[PDB]
Amino acid sequence: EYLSKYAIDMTEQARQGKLDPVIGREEEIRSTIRVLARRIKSNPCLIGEPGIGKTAIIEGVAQRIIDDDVPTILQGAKLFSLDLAALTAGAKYKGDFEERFKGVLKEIEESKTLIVLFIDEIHMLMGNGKDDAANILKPALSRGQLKVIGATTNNEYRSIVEKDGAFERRFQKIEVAEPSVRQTVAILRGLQPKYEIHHGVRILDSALVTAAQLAKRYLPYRRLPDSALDLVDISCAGVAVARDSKQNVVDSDTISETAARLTGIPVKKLSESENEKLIHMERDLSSEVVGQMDAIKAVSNAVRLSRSGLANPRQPASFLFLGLSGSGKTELAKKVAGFLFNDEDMMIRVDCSELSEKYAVSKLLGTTAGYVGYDEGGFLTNQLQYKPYSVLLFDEVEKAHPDVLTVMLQMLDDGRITSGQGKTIDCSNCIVIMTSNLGAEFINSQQGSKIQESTKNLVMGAVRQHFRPEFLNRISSIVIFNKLSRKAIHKIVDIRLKEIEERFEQNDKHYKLNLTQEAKDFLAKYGYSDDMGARPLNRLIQNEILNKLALRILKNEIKDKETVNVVLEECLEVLPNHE
Amino acid sequence: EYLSKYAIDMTEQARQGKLDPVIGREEEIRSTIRVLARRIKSNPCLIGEPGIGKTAIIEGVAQRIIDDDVPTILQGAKLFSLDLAALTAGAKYKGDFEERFKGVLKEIEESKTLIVLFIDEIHMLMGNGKDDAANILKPALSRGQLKVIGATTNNEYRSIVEKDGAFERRFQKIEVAEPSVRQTVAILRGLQPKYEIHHGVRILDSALVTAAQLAKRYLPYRRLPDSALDLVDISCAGVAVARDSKQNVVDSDTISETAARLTGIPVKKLSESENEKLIHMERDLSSEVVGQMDAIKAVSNAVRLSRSGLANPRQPASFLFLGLSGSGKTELAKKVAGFLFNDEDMMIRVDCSELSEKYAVSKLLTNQLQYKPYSVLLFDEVEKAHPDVLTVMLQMLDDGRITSGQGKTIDCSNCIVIMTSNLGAEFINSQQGSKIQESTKNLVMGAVRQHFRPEFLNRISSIVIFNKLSRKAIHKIVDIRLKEIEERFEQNDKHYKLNLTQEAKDFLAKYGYSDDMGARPLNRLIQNEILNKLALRILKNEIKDKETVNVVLEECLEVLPNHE
Amino acid sequence: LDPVIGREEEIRSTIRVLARRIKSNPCLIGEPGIGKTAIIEGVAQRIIDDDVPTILQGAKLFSLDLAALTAGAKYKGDFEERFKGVLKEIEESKTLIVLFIDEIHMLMGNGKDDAANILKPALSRGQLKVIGATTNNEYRSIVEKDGAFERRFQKIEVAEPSVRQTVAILRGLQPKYEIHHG
Ligand SMILES: Nc1ncnc2c1ncn2[C@@H]1O[C@H](COP(=O)(O)OP(=O)(O)OP(O)(O)=S)[C@@H](O)[C@H]1O
Ligand SMILES: Nc1ncnc2c1ncn2[C@@H]1O[C@H](COP(=O)(O)OP(=O)(O)OP(O)(O)=S)[C@@H](O)[C@H]1O
Ligand SMILES: Nc1ncnc2c1ncn2[C@@H]1O[C@H](COP(=O)(O)OP(=O)(O)OP(O)(O)=S)[C@@H](O)[C@H]1O
Ligand SMILES: Nc1ncnc2c1ncn2[C@@H]1O[C@H](COP(=O)(O)OP(=O)(O)OP(O)(O)=S)[C@@H](O)[C@H]1O
Ligand SMILES: Nc1ncnc2c1ncn2[C@@H]1O[C@H](COP(=O)(O)OP(=O)(O)OP(O)(O)=S)[C@@H](O)[C@H]1O
Repeated sequence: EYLSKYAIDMTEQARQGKLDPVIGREEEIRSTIRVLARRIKSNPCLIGEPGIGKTAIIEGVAQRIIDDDVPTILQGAKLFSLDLAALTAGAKYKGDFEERFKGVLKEIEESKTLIVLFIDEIHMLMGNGKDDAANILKPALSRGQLKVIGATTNNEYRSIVEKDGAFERRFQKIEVAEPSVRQTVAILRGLQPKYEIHHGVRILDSALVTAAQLAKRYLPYRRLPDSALDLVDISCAGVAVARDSKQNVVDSDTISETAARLTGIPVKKLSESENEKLIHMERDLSSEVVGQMDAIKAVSNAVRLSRSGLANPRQPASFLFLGLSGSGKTELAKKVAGFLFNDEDMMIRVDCSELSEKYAVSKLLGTTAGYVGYDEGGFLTNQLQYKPYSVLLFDEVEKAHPDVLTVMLQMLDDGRITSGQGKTIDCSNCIVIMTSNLGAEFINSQQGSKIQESTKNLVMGAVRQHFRPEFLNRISSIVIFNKLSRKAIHKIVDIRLKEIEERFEQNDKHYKLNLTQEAKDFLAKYGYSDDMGARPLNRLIQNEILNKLALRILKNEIKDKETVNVVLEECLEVLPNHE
Repeated sequence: EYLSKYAIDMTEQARQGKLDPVIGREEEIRSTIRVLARRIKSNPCLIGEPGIGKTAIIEGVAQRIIDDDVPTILQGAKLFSLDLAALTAGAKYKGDFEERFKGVLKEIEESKTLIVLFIDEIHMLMGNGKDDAANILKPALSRGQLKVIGATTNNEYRSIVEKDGAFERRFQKIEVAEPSVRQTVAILRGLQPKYEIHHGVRILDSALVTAAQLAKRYLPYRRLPDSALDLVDISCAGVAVARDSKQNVVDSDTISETAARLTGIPVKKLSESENEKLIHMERDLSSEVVGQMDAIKAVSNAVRLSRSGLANPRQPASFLFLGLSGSGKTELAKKVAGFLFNDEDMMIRVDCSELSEKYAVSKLLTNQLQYKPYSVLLFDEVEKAHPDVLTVMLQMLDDGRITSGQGKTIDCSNCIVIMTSNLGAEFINSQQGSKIQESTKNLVMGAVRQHFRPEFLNRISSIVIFNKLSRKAIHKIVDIRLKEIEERFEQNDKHYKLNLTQEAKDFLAKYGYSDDMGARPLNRLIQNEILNKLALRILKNEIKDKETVNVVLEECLEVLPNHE
Repeated sequence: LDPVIGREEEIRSTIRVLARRIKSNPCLIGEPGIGKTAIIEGVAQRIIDDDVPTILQGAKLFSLDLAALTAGAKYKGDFEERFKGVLKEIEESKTLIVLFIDEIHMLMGNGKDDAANILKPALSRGQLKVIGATTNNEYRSIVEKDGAFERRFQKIEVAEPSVRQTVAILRGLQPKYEIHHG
């Protein structure tokens, strides 16, 4: 009775009502059955990603058996899901595994009606060229009943075929696609009463919907039927636990809180409508960055067109970050990544100074099958492949060899980008920011904080002259970045100093600073320039403040409630008297 | 009732007050409960690293069961731990624990309230495998029975799911955090009277505090619930032992001395001079490696910021050193280990220049960090390292989180990481005077960025560029090498003096020190004109001991009266 | 037994571990040829010299053979009859008896099974304190083969002595060589 130890009797579970209802797989079920109905090599295989409901297909078939919706020869069939891990774990000895596996094969061959197996990843039986995978579902499989329903990740299917041949002759492919968000919801709806019964809760129909939507957007590593169900089952658990600790599985709140825990994203104010309207990109970016904030509005306009659904779905929003050096080029770009995609980590930096004709494109997209390195994607596709909500920020684009720019422009128009290995990535949901300081030299004329037309058309003039015009025509907008007012520097300094307080995670220590005018002016004066940005402010704080503090901490000259010493250079004051 | 011998009613033990309160750990416990409440992937597993506090979590769970702070679906459930030891210890012959084990599960499955089992050693599924790889969990779970709370460390968990994907459908990966030292102290305070009773030694509250501080400082790869408690139990044993030999209290410094003697490293002997030398690290180092004032400054600042707790907390002192050969790139790395941990050996070599992921994964991810947790890691030619190496380095740079073994994290933010590259040599070799000059240094960063993404450059505490090792430095270096040569003489008879030491120095700097090889030529010239000639005079029995060296032009060894 | 030289702390710590409650059961772990047996020999001498804490003052230390099991399996289960005999006797009444196991990896048996009750119920209760020792590499083998031993035994890494310390050792043993060799 080896099947009683190594396999799950799916048929009896079906009979007992222990299997989930199956939604959206009728044809996969029919196909699985169709193959099983065959006389010879009746061995279908469910090929596709883990988490897409492949078990559901099997469970579906098991139910068909129970309800007698099965072809004659299969009506009396019993299904067993064979656990290959259980069979091999702890095997050690020469023929330990071999005996167990043969054991279940014999039980199948030995009279007890038709038994069909479900294999927990058929590719695991590749072996070291068979040999070690012996007779494990080999030739008997082709004729002597022993019908097997296999399953595998498609990539591994390919490997078992290429490294075996006979396997291909023995199995029939059935490909299984991942459900769409809507279909996912249909699945969730079919299963809704099972969750309500198990948890003892009420599930809003809309909860099922928002779970599926969040599943796609924030937990992409999982398949939709996997993720959405986890969101539902977890929220329901959440409600049951919290409720009972001292039933409304709310579509907004319980789904969001669960997602927050699973995604590492606070349950923010960022409802889709706020994001679509970008109300807060203006408000938050206005707070996060300084200078002429109307540049934000220009960006927001492009974004809203894509958010409205009116934009061509294949044309990612993009703009040219054209302007003054020192203006927080990457600060803004990171902050818009921050707000727009709800994470600064979405930013990808691409260095376009490193782009000679001979290799430029391959450096960004990766070299091809054969040449030095297969680290496909270099800078672009190897990040885009994981972060579809990323931002591509390109430094010094004006120096890029034109072929790169051509690839980039194609990446914007019907914006599917393919790596050097032929891996299509697709940039449709990405925001692209090309950047250039080409015109910074005109802005540097210092004609007030706001760029006047008298320089604006020199800044953009140079760009229009420099790039062949389609460069600009294929970009949603060109946004011009203005000069900081002295007050802008003061705000940056205040922000940075606050960052230092946070730097001190060990918040037993912090600054009071004092000299909030004199030290602030020392610092701000040293950083108030178009060719500086905060680079010197950062350096002064790292050195004149923190390295000097380290000396004072080490000498017990400073303990906490820390203050600054300015002679105008800068160091910190002694608080405890050399203790 | 096999369970009367093999199932421990953790719930009842909590009811009777047999289990300890646990530091606010409840937040994680609530996630355990939520998982048990689930329909799908209903078996949580407590996953972490030694000192995880796994049992403590379970004890907390048991207390919640007593409070019945659970969902209706889990309500009234009892938590029973399995006596895996007795079940298998009594396995006189094949089939004995197998039937007892299954017996217990079958009894657990019926009548005696809903039961969730706690299964420590969950990796046993891959050990007591074969039939048991299923019997232990699967058939029961296939009936909706036997919900369990499993537990193990990251190494095991990963191997379980890698070997058996069933666990990704049957279990939830409940990661467990290291507690705050404040929580650790709370643990220690709760245990304080137990320790007093155990040893007859009172523990000073500030001793409980320092144990947490010390443990985190010297054992980055062990969690506080293990290591801080060891410091207290060791120190208490220490005091008891001292008293057994000849108030009976553990002081903070008792524990400090324990840590020092326990590890051989004076973890808390932060004498004023420990901090003052840091103030003077740039000064002291300039006599250990010569000059290179800008490089030793970069190091000193990073170390001073790390030691003082000012460096971004997620940034171990860490450097990428650029320079020409003979610059002292290696020597500084060693002198930093010398200076900071009182031993130049407090470093770990990694052959980055020879890495490829297929093997780098085992060649790098090893146990050296378990023996020298404060070391200066020496990664040679990281520039040509496989991206896998570099990727793990990003994990390392982010608070020392080096992945090791089967998934064990080091967290050595108290270690120093030194990486080397010659990438910047492209412009360092401009040799524009002495100190790296304007333009050259910018070009160097341009060179650095050829292989070092912002991913590294904005995590490393400093990219450090060595200067042309100048003639001024050479005069001081010569003094060091001449000293070294005497030190080198393991055979005591080879004792010498340098006549005209200054002229020897002149020759070493003048006909030795190539501008392009740093101090290399000093080592070579001494050998070329001094040691070579000595070897002959030694073999010719001209020189025995207290020999001296002269200078002509051509170094001139003296000749002693015939060898004695 | 040669008069252990220089291992002052190692002995103190070995004993302190016996004095500890948590993982109160030390093993000397390290490179082969550094004196780990010498340290335990040192413990025996220190007990004899009455330079030890009262908890092991007058204690008796024994080195247990393979023969505890390898006396002969003739009679399946005799391995346990003998090992249990010994474990009981060691715990049995006669002041503190301390067990020395040289190359503790032998206790692993052929992958558990044969290991039977070797120190299983003993370690489980903090009884029969054992001072063990093994090659660092074997230590790692034990951690994988048994696991429980790592959770019960205290790991004490023992370092190689310096050249100067080595000279002190040689000096201390010098008369044994001079006498033996003439
Ligand atoms: N279409 C569906 N009908 C019924 N149940 C579903 C459906 N999709 C998902 N589920 C449930 O959600 C899970 C999806 O799991 P699957 O993708 O079948 O797991 P799997 O097929 O074993 O892949 P792995 O390798 O075990 S993740 C199942 O365990 C079902 O409980
Ligand atoms: N307009 C701004 N808003 C917010 N922060 C700014 C702004 N301008 C400069 N900064 C600061 O300057 C730093 C960001 O500089 P980056 O954008 O990387 O460099 P840059 O300012 O674009 O020009 P370069 O080429 O580095 S001089 C951050 O530390 C910001 O705090
Ligand atoms: N946070 C805590 N609060 C109260 N008691 C604790 C706490 N942490 C640990 N303890 C006590 O110390 C022990 C916890 O040890 P375990 O969790 O079994 O060891 P561990 O943390 O699992 O290390 P591993 O992984 O088994 S080597 C228990 O005996 C608890 O009573
Ligand atoms: N600043 C210095 N002070 C004293 N000795 C030095 C100094 N710089 C170099 N040396 C000598 O240079 C020798 C070896 O130099 P290293 O620093 O190893 O060469 P390097 O610069 O590290 O090049 P790599 O990449 O490590 S071969 C040492 O053994 C010292 O004798
Ligand atoms: N510190 C010491 N004092 C006295 N004798 C020592 C010392 N260190 C080593 N020895 C002698 O040198 C040998 C080292 O023996 P051991 O301690 O067994 O070696 P080990 O470290 O046990 O490696 P194994 O496992 O026994 S091969 C012994 O024969 C000791 O007599």
